[PDB]
Amino acid sequence: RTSAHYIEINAIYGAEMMKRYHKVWENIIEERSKATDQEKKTRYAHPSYQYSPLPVVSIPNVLNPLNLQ
Amino acid sequence: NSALIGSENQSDSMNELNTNFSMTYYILTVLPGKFIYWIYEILHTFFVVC
Amino acid sequence: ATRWYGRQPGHLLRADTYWIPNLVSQRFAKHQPAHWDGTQNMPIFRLADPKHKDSYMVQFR
Amino acid sequence: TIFAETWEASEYQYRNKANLKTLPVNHLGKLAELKFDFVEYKAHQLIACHLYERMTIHCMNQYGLFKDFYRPECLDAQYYFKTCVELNAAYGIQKKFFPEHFVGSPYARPVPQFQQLGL
Amino acid sequence: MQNTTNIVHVPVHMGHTHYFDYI
Amino acid sequence: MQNTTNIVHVPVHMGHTHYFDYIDSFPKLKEGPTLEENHITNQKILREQLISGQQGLEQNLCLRNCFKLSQKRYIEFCLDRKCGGADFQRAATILGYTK
Amino acid sequence: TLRAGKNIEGSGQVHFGYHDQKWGMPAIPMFQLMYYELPGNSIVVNPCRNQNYRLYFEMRKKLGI
Amino acid sequence: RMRYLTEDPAGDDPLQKTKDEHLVDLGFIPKVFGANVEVRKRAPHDKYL
Amino acid sequence: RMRYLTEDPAGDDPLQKTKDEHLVDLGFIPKVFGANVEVRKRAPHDKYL
Amino acid sequence: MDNYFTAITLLGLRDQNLPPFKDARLQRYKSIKKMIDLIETTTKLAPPMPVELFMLNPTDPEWDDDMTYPTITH
Amino acid sequence: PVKEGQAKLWFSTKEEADAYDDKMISNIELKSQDYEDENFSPVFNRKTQEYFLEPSEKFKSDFAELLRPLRSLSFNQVVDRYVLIPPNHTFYRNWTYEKFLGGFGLSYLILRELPLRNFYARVFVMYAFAAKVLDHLGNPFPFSGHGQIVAAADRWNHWDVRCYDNVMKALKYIRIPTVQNNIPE
Amino acid sequence: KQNEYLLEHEDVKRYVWWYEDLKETLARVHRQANNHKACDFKDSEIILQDFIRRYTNPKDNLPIKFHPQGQTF
Amino acid sequence: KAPGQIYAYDIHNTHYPYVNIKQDSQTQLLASFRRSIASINPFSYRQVPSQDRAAFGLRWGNAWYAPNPYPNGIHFDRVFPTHYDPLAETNRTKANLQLIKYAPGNYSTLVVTSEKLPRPCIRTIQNYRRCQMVNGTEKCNSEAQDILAICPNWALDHMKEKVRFYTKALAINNQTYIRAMQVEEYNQGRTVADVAPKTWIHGTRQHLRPDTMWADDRYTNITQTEINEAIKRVEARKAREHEKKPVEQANVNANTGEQPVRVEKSLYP
Amino acid sequence: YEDFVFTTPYFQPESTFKSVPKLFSDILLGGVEWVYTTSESVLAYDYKLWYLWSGVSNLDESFDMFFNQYWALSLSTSVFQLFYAVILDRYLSVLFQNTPYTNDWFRMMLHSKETALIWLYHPELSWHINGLNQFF
Amino acid sequence: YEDFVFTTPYFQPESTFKSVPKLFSDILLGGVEWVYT
Ligand SMILES: CCCCCCCCCCCCCCCCCC(=O)OC[C@H](COP(=O)([O-])OCC(O)COP(=O)([O-])OC[C@@H](COC(=O)CCCCCCCCCCCCCCCCC)OC(=O)CCCCCCCCCCCCCCCCC)OC(=O)CCCCCCCCCCCCCCCCC
Ligand SMILES: CCCCCCCCCCCCCCCCCC(=O)OC[C@H](COP(=O)([O-])OCC(O)COP(=O)([O-])OC[C@@H](COC(=O)CCCCCCCCCCCCCCCCC)OC(=O)CCCCCCCCCCCCCCCCC)OC(=O)CCCCCCCCCCCCCCCCC
Ligand SMILES: CCCCCCCCCCCCCCCCCC(=O)OC[C@H](COP(=O)([O-])OCC(O)COP(=O)([O-])OC[C@@H](COC(=O)CCCCCCCCCCCCCCCCC)OC(=O)CCCCCCCCCCCCCCCCC)OC(=O)CCCCCCCCCCCCCCCCC
Ligand SMILES: CCCCCCCC/C=C/CCCCCCCC(=O)OC[C@H](COP(=O)(O)OCCN)OC(=O)CCCCCCC/C=C/CCCCCCCC
Repeated sequence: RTSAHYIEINAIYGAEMMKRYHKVWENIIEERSKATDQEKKTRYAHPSYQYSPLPVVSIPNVLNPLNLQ
Repeated sequence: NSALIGSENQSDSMNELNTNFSMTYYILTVLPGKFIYWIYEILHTFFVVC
Repeated sequence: ATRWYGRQPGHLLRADTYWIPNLVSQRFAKHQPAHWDGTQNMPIFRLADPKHKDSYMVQFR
Repeated sequence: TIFAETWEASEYQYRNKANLKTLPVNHLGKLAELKFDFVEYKAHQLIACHLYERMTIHCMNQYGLFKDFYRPECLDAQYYFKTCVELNAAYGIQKKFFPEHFVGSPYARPVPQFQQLGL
Repeated sequence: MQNTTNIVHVPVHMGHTHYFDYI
Repeated sequence: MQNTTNIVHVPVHMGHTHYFDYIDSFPKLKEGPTLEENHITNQKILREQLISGQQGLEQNLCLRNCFKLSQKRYIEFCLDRKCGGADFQRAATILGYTK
Repeated sequence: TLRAGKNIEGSGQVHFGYHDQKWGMPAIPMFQLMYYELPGNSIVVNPCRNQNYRLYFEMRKKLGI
Repeated sequence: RMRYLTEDPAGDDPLQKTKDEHLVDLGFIPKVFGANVEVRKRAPHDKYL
Repeated sequence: RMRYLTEDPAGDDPLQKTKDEHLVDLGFIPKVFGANVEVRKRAPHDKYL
Repeated sequence: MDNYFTAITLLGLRDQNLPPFKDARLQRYKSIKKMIDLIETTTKLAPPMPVELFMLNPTDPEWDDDMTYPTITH
Repeated sequence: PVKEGQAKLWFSTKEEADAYDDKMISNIELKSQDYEDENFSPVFNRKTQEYFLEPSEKFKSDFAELLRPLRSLSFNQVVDRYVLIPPNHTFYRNWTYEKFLGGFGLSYLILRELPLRNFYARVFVMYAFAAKVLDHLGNPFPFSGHGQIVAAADRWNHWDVRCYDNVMKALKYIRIPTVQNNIPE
Repeated sequence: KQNEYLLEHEDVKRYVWWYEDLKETLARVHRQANNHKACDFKDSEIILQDFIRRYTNPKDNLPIKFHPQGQTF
Repeated sequence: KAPGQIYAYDIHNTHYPYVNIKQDSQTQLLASFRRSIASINPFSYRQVPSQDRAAFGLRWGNAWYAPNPYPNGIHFDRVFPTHYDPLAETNRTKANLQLIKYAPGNYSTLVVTSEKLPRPCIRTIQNYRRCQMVNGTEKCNSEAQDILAICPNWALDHMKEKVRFYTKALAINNQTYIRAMQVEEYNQGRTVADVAPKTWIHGTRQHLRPDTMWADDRYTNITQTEINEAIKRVEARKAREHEKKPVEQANVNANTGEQPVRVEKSLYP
Repeated sequence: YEDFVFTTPYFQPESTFKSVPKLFSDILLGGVEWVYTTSESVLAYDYKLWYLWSGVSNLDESFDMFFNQYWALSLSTSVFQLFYAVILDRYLSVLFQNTPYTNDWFRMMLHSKETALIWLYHPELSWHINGLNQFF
Repeated sequence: YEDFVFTTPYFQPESTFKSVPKLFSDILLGGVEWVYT
């Protein structure tokens, strides 16, 4: 048998940490939206990648597709 | 297996979820209907073969 | 190897009075000379296989 | 991913395991159980799992999702659509990373090279 | 695995007849 | 293959008694201290740990929890953020993970 | 056994092949004195499970309950 | 011809065959071959059926 | 400890595992190893039995 | 038939209808074969994130108690 | 002539575009409903507008109705409301099944006292009442089978046996037997 | 409270930025023609190849490298 | 201390939605009457579960409802071959003892699962990894031998096979990479600078016309006269293309006693 | 040899004097099976409940809210129409992995009925799950 | 890779374009046994 302490505590721990991740996720989306296309493509990119611009298209920045808060 | 006494055929739908889409009150509506058609089959056969 | 050799079908006689279609039909069949082609496996009868088109009415149990 | 309307049924059967499920073609008979009027083209009925998806949309347009969609013809369409895309996703991954499990694959029972026969 | 399981390399056609199963 | 077949890696001895089949003994089986003697031995360890082994424990518990993380980069992040900027190799020596 | 992944040909426990059989207790006093059937209600959870409640008593004192 | 080309799955028990781990310890390191994916099984002449 | 060190023969089905002939045709030539004839199985501490 | 929704979307079944004849209809199926290989490759480039974020490590010695669920036999 | 619209073609040159229109026009077969026409078809008249399957307004309004209680709440309120339900394992959850199935026995107590004069008339009533029960019980003989009740799927299903691994394997997994016909090692 | 700090690691930010890049990349992907050929997504192949080239090294023996916390299915 | 309610309770606002799938007049009328009195009805049963009370599933008349199982052609005969076709009937007929037995799992899907290695075998793996990242690989011989000794042999077989699987999956993912990153003949010399500034909506029906004649009103003003002239033009273009035609190849499946190649089937019989 | 070629790798004579210690191993013809039958109290008539995960009923927690909302969302024309299809395919690859670390029985995050609504807010966690499952 | 070593042989990218023609093989659930009565 697997510990019933783990099953119930992990079920609570995962949800409590999801609420704190949701707040961190909102700050990351906000900070990235204010970033240039150069920065949001070269940061965290592979060292061997050479950036080359793409034509500017209109792509909305929607937090949640369904109208949820 | 629903008509057997102490069945051991556990793999023949004994341990499966078996619902239907027929009329409910089965032994009152559906099962007598199958027996009514059975009586017609044999009464029609007796009339023909004789 | 044993299972493979066992699937090579054996020869089953065509003459049959147990099936009522053959009991009637074979009274009008004409026995033609089966000329030997140099082999030992000429299937001039039906084959002892449950899936053969002339042996499906036979119960292989 | 299947890139056609039809697939060989034997190519999705296991060779070294018991065959307890098949990957059947769309059940076109369920399309005739819809009581209302709808337009369906025969060019969309053979591709996998899509007929059940279109049946669900037709049922959710005629009825809603509350107390009217809950009829045997509409719930079986939604259940078949959900089950179909789940089985095909599993068979698709198994076809991609376990191709040797299926009948017709050259690796299910590999034929040896002539250099291994010692002649 | 089903005891009556065979792998065939050439195409065959089965009969669509009641009570019978054959090529 | 017989269905009730087992491959055992330790010697067993089977009883030669009619109508019964079982393992009656294990060769060279040594009996240790009783449950009470182990209890008295464990209490002496737990008593010393309660009296003299509770000072500076919070720091060691934080180091032990950091080393249960999956990746090394997360362990270092745990030591720097939670354990007051401890070093990886220095904390591993305290916990006894160093050869 | 079937659900666990072992297909079963035939049925029963009277093994035709090279296996041991167990026929069942002869209903005579000789075997009924030596043998008795396995009582399922005697297979229990180990009582060491109750020692986990020590964690609860210590937590209640730490929280001032 | 169909029954000649009718095989059963899984072949024989691989555990009853010579192990590659045993050959290494005996002094012969076996070479690994690829599957022959180009050969097509065919039936022999009728005299051999 | 005896039941911990009680194993069944033949292990699992070898035909359900990754083939060597398949790895070669995928671009990976497997290396053949020898049997580890030096390890002795032992039961863990009592807390894990 | 994996990547069902992706293939259905690439074929245009979300806005239009397939050609009624098998020739062009079957060519349209084989046209997305390159794109499925691309989209599947993209989904396998995700960077890792701490596994101990929404899930406690089940191998932790704290969970060796193997505690059961206490119930009330009503 | 060809009418232009919002939906444009996909050709670089005009010769390729005009060639595509000529190929499509040469395949058009007019089917008119009026007599005295060179293309007249009373039956088998083709439509000239293609149908498109789209989610209707009732479709999208009902899917938005399922998420009504989520829009007035924030994510932290959603989790604290529907996810982080406080543990309380003291309730008698199975009372729902006990009252329903136990009502068959209580109904029989009242039904066995019917003032029906004829004995064989009550034979018919009890046969109809047994039909109602046997839809759930299934096998009328004892020690033969089990009843069948479809219950709702909630987070508290099997809540007190989630710790046991063998219960999960027996309920969830149907393993596939291999050629080496054995239970997994 | 013991593990709240793990949400501050930069790998969480790197994960979200990758997901947003995939969203913008797939939003730019489009059908170009209706010739029922592979060239109907001619420009989209370049967009996706740029995304793959952005997180891998194409001129490696194994551009997709295995790590236990990777993606297989 | 109020019991917790699931999200479905806020959709229906009640615990007694008398949902019956049987669409007959007697059933739905009784369900509506029972739905209204459910607050004061002693013979009332819940169909919405809660923290304090379990619930029932969907009702089918007096019995219970479950969808038709997904079509599965697998079956097992008893007396004679029935040639069961799951697509020949709407509702699956019940299995009679002398006729048929269906495949297991009326309601089941295909998943991948894994056994959990023994706890002592896991502890030795964690000790080796920790000793490895702290001291290095060359000073973990003692911990490496504890794995081979304590972990049962079936676990060592699983550990050995996982490496071979992920090695197989690694090559399969890279072969897809090589096909995906391959430069086609129509994209030679094209870069991100040559991409058109368009999004997914620019390839839909509103912007890109489908390849059908009645997708919009483009050809609605075409008369028979213009059709005849268009036929003359498409036949004029064929005065230059009909000069090429592939040669008839050899039939690789000419021998019937030979395993035929799974060649692409013809579009039409 | 005698006009016959038997291709073999190079033989290593050092394999002759290989130290192979014999280890104890006993086979017990007649031992223990996997399961055994118990005898306890049995009731004459019983009822078996079935918590069917039909997925077509919005009355219980088996209703896949994420799959239906994002499928209905992908039906309408949008700039993210192809992105929603990729998300749904990644969600179907997550349900395909019913491991001890990804399953409803042990109440794991984004696999149990409790946390089904979280998919509506964070569909990007499917890659984290697929990677976490591969790690363990 | 990311603080992890996964030892694999040298991968051959040419194995991707290996011409493997599909061959016919049909499975018959319900066929012939070894012996009959
Ligand atoms: C100031 C006023 C104060 C009072 C105010 C209120 C007044 C009363 C208003 C009542 C409000 C409505 C009541 C709702 C409560 C229902 C509770 C309940 O238990 O329902 C369960 C019951 C079963 O439904 P269910 O279990 O929920 O299943 C759901 C679906 O049905 C499932 O769908 P399915 O298709 O799967 O099911 C198949 C279908 C099967 O198909 C059918 O529907 C069967 C229909 C065939 C019969 C139709 C003819 C019946 C009438 C024949 C007599 C006619 C006489 C006149 C002839 C005139 C000719 C022109 O259903 C069945 O299986 C039925 C089997 C169960 C019953 C069978 C046996 C019944 C006993 C018969 C003997 C009775 C002896 C009498 C003894 C008296 C004391 C008990 O529901 C009903 O049957 C509704 C019946 C409604 C009344 C019918 C009229 C009866 C008239 C009798 C005439 C003789 C007496 C005259 C007295 C006059 C007094 C003035
Ligand atoms: C048991 C004995 C006692 C009982 C006897 C009962 C007899 C009844 C059993 C039926 C006999 C079998 C014959 C059925 C012929 C099919 C007819 C049909 O479906 O209509 C389609 C037929 C053709 O449709 P359409 O609009 O021309 O198609 C234009 C599309 O562009 C077309 O292009 P598309 O690209 O769209 O392709 C569509 C596709 C569609 O494909 C299909 O749907 C399959 C159609 C099945 C037919 C294919 C096999 C044809 C075999 C040819 C040999 C038949 C010989 C007749 C056999 C008689 C046996 C003695 O192809 C077709 O359209 C098939 C062509 C159909 C032509 C039918 C051949 C003409 C019959 C020649 C004799 C005329 C006798 C009429 C006398 C009436 C006196 C009142 O429609 C008509 O013929 C309209 C009727 C004629 C207009 C004049 C107004 C007459 C009004 C009479 C009202 C009274 C009606 C009778 C009342 C009787 C009680 C008083
Ligand atoms: C002051 C003078 C009077 C002035 C007032 C006059 C007006 C009175 C009426 C208004 C006041 C009523 C008070 C209660 C409010 C309920 C309102 C309501 O609409 O209920 C409808 C009620 C429930 O509707 P339902 O949802 O359709 O449930 C029935 C389904 O069959 C259920 O089927 P299922 O499959 O869904 O579920 C299976 C079911 C099991 O159900 C069954 O198996 C029975 C099925 C029936 C037989 C099957 C054959 C079907 C026959 C079809 C033909 C029948 C047509 C009859 C139509 C009649 C229309 C009214 O098991 C359960 O669900 C749980 C049962 C156990 C729960 C606890 C029940 C406690 C009840 C009360 C206990 C205390 C009362 C004292 C004890 C009795 C006196 C000694 O329908 C009934 O009429 C039930 C009749 C049962 C027999 C009642 C006999 C006693 C009557 C008491 C009268 C007062 C005491 C005696 C005083 C003596 C001096 C005067
Ligand atoms: C005159 C009084 C006679 C009483 C009987 C004498 C025997 C006394 C011995 C009783 C010992 C008590 C031991 C504990 C028993 C536990 C009872 C129990 O488990 O009930 C649980 C549970 C409580 O529900 P929850 O809120 O979910 O759980 C909260 C838990 N804190 O109770 C129930 O399910 C309700 C059912 C109670 C029993 C059935 C009641 C009906 C009996 C029928 C007779 C009534 C006739 C009149 C009814 C009026 C109808 C119109």
